Amino acid sequence: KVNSMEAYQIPVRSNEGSGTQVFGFPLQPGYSSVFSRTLLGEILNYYTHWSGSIKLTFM
Amino acid sequence: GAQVSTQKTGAHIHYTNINYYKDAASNSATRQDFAQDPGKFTEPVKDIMIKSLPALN
Amino acid sequence: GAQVSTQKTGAHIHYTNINYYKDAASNSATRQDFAQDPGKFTEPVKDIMIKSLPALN
Amino acid sequence: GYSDRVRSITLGNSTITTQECANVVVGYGVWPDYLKDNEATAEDQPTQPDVATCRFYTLDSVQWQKTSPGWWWKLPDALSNLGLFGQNMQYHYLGRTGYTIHVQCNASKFHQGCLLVVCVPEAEMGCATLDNTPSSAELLGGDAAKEFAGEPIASGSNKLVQRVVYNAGMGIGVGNLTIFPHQWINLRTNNSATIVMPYTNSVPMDNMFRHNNVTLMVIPFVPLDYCPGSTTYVPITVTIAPMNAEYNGLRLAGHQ
Amino acid sequence: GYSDRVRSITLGNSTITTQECANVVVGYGVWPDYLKDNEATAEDQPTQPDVATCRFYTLDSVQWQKTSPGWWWKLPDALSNLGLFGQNMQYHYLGRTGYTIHVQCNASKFHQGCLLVVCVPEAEMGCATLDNTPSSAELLGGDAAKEFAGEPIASGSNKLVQRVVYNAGMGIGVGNLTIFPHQWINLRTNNSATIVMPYTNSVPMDNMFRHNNVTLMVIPFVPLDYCPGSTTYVPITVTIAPMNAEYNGLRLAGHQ
Amino acid sequence: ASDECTAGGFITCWYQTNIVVPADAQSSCYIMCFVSACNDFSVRLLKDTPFISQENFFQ
Amino acid sequence: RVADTVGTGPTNSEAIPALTAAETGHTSQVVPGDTMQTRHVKNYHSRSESTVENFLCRSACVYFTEYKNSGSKRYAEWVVTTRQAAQLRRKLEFFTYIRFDLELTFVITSTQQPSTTQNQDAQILTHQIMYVPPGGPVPDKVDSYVWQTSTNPSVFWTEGNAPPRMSIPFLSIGNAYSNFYDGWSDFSRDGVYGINTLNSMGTLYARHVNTGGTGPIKSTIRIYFKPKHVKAWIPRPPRLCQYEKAKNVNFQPSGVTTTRQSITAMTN
Amino acid sequence: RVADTVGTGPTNSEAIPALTAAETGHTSQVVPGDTMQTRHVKNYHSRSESTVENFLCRSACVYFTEYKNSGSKRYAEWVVTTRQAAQLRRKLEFFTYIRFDLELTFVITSTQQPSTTQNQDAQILTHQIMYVPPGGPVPDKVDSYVWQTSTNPSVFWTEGNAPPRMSIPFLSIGNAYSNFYDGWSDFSRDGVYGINTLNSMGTLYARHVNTGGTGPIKSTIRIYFKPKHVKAWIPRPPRLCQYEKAKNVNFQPSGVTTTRQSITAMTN
Ligand SMILES: CCCCCCCCCCCCCCCC(=O)O
Ligand SMILES: CCCCCCCCCCCCCCCC(=O)O
Repeated sequence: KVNSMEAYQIPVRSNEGSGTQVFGFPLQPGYSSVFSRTLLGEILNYYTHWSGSIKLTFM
Repeated sequence: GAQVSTQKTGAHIHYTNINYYKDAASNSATRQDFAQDPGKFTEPVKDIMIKSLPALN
Repeated sequence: GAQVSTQKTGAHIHYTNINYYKDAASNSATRQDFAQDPGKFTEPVKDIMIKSLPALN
Repeated sequence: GYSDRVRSITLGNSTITTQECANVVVGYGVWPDYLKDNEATAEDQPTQPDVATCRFYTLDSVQWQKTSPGWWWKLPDALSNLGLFGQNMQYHYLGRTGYTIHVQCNASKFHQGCLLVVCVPEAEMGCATLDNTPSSAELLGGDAAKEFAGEPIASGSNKLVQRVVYNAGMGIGVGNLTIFPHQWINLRTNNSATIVMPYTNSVPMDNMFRHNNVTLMVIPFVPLDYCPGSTTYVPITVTIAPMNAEYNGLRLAGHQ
Repeated sequence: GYSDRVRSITLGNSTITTQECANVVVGYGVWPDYLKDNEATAEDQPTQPDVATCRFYTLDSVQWQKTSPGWWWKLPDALSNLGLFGQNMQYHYLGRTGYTIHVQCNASKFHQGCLLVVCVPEAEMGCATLDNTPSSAELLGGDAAKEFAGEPIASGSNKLVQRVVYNAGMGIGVGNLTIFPHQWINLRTNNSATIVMPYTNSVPMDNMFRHNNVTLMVIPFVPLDYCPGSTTYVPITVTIAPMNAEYNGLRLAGHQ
Repeated sequence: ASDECTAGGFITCWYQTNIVVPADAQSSCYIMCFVSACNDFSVRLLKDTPFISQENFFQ
Repeated sequence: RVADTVGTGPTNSEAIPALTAAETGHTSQVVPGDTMQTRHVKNYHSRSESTVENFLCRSACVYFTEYKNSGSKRYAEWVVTTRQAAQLRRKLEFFTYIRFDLELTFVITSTQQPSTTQNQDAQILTHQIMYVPPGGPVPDKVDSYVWQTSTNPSVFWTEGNAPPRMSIPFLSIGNAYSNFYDGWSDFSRDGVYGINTLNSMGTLYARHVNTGGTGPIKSTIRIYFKPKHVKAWIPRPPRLCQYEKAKNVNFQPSGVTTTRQSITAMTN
Repeated sequence: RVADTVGTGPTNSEAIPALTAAETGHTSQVVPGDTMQTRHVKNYHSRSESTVENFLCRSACVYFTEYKNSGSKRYAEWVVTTRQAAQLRRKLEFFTYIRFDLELTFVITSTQQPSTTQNQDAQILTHQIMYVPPGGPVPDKVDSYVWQTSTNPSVFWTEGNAPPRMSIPFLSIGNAYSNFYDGWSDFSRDGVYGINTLNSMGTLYARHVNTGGTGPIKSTIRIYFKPKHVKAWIPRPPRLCQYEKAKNVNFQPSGVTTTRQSITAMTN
């Protein structure tokens, strides 16, 4: 998936039973693999300490 | 012509600096320039959008 | 902005200090801070006790 | 009353009207404007063709397929042979201009797809061979779209642009293209994307043929997909209008 | 501008956002409020867990089938083992609280169905056997929905709630449930129903385990029906938030 | 850098309700995620980044 | 100073702060209080290390070269380029256009080289560094007239004291330095393509002023760059790739990110 | 200034200054005059050396390490810890919580090492010290890219002059440094237990910038710590025990005090 544009996409489908989990990732932006290469994560790799809230947007 | 400025200190103290050269390129860096404005990169769009209104109407 | 302060001398005389850095962490130590208050460690108890009264009455 | 979605843009003798659009984006919050006398290096008076150069020009459409890596256009090359504007630059040594970009895609409610329309200043593509710089024919397509390749260019000893989609040719992550000014076209929510660009460059005026200022790139993050019997052909059309175009250095035609 | 249909409710650390909703209903025109000193029988100070108790709690979803008589929940029992709020009532002899009810159902335009969401004070169900009162296990379902039966309970000599849908278990006509505060969810017009209830009871405070104040009931007047190849599973989710919850009579945990 | 002392948190997604589609509409769709620093966010102790390395000076 | 959160209380309303449109491209800007009840907190945190000047105001070694007091290679010549060191190159690449004064520190270390000669006596070596502008005559031999430096800036250093230091004014034909140029050197478009086209900062030459002893001595000169009075515009994404040449941005293709076992899993 | 005694005269009274209660835990506070007749004496004595800052404002050597210009061990790495030196550790232990700026002086001495090689010539050694924050890449070899230090603070020293000196701002995630932590690294409580859990101050690396001569040279670097702008709270009793590890407070059991021959005897 990282080799294709499918990395960014998150799969969803109609399912027989409600309550299934779409996805799960670690909160920290700097160390986690999912947020390490993003704009904010790359800037963080430069700095030792980080502070404050993160906004996540889902379309 | 000595210049007196504030120092970098914690919250919850002045340093004297004198220029000895006229090249002006021999001065120290301007570390204390704490100004930011995200308006360019974020909220680029012409028509202003309010925090809690439907984005498209 | 020079600062003039008293020196450490005997009993029974001023030194000039100028800060040349803005980091504020580059300053000298505050050796002359002679303030003490044993009230915390000694006489901790809520109700005050007089020097010459029975301790428990 | 009025609708945020409805829009109408009129430039020269060309008018664009879309019933549904995402809010228009000005890339750095700056409208394109003519150059200041205080900032102007050249002594000679500039010539401003006004409405002639400043009109919408429509380019050749492309077909959005379920597996299209991407489509990309070098904008200065795109309008290099189109109307008076193509003629003026060929005649003049120096040209500076604003650019209006309008990308239109139409699909049925049932269709589902997401395209990223980003304009990037000074994009430099990198050749597949390390020892060779990329060829001009590969770098710029005149009158025709240049297409990204899902796989990396194979091993070679020839000039060839590196087209892998995730690197986007700049050897940088595709997801971080957000910092560059951009507008998302989602088939359920948006019919088309309008981006307005201030002129950007270190020099106040630059020769257009030798140097290209910005590059429009379209990539689908989400593949196009539809149920059987739906229209299987989807058309994407790019319309570009010059803004406040001006020219200097009157010279004999052609570049060498 | 704004839309009457769009809504956003924020309680504690839980926020609910529905694009389409029918106007919210306050059942007697009274907002839930803490008890007055003038009206308070108990001398001891009450303990108010504030945001802890007052947050949305999501219950187990049910499947809407073309032939489902009905689904019904005893609300005090529903939240009896959920978070701090379940813990506080187990610890305390007396509790009085307001209740927020939010019922969400999602369907395609082609789907057609009508559900009646009614909260009824002091509903008493009647046992199928005349000589026997209904059993507690039949009367209240903890962590699970209790379902109405289209046919009347068969002849028996055992405890068993009478579940026939038209009587609704109260031995009263289903159509006259309008007098009780209610909100209709029609698949063509409404996505979800929000009802806000003032605390209702003769006594100012009552032990929650022995006595239940209100009962949420869902019944489909019009059966769900769809053309073939449409999603055949429809999910109904009930989310309940305590309002102005307060507790008194600090006691050792458990009921006997 | 990941710290045993400070654990940022866990972020997860669930189906509140089953996805519903009409006949002739696809059962399965996709959801993109965007991550950014909020107004309260801040950094300190700037350090060299882990990702960039060179075996030799480039030519 | 960092913005401080405002305390909030529960409300039911028509307004929808959390709901927004990605298509517009206007980044959503919503505080924690709009999504949940919050408490009034004052923040003394300062955004004073994120400033571009603080980020780029630190010495880094752009390049080092070796020259010999005896043998064929008497002196070392290096063309002045920022790109040959990855760390300096990556941070400069973060902005498309940068304007900045340059601070230069040179550190020179001499190592004795093993040899057959014996009873060597070594007078303190003196080292000369000379910078030539484009079209200045290049030295062809160590004993050349070019080493007089009447029209050329030059520094002489004696071993065993502080490294020589100089300040450079912003030197460009252009208003700003261009990290990336999408252009050809000629109008025809047949020719070298890249930032190398705008590359004309001159060349630097280092030689032993004198030889203290008969035995061979090798000297390494290290060049350090510190931006000053920095001004940036047009920010660019992180490079995300290992470098390959200093004359082009050509890259081996790279996966987007390191891969976890599953979408649900919290382990990298 | 020290308090000065007041003169007193004999009296018979109901009041009982000497009598008090230990059980209350309020330390008794009685002057010599209350117990006996005294004479008015003025005191010019000053409590000006007991101040916490004066007590902790002196350089002490926390640790020293050795690295070689040739052979396998080219460079030395030390994790930055106060605990490994007993004198520094004991005085810091006197307060549970301490807040303080750090002053660092490095002294480097090189000793020639005996060898079979002959007619050695030695150019002045230059020594580089580089400090890496947690998660900065560690150097794996002496010739690594990590030694460029573009993002890392670093000092270069030439032998034969004043030792390099730097000032450090108070660095902690916490409001104050914690001398003792009664806690586990994880929620489960199965894992390492101790102050080592809050230990993340980074690592320090020292290498020869250049090699002057063929013969082997060994260099010792000594690190000195001086608290500045000191602030203390929650004072703790004297340790009263020899240390055993720098990661734990584990101790061999110790008698309370040295023993005299008899309760009556005045001889230790
Ligand atoms: C006298 C000895 C020192 C000579 C210094 C010559 C001037 C060097 C200036 C280099 C500036 C590099 C700017 C970034 C890279 C680029 O734009 O080319
Ligand atoms: C650039 C070279 C010097 C690098 C100095 C790095 C910072 C060291 C700070 C050590 C503070 C120790 C405080 C007491 C012990 C502790 O709390 O861990």
